[PDB]
Formats: sequence, C-alpha cells, structure tokens
Amino acid sequence: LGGGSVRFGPG
Repeated sequence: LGGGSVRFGPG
C-alpha cells in the first residue's frame, strides 16, 4: 500500500 503507514520507495 504505497503512501500508507510506511512510505514506500516502489511507489
């Protein structure tokens, strides 16, 4: 889940 609880580099 990009842009969720944890910032995701893939997204």
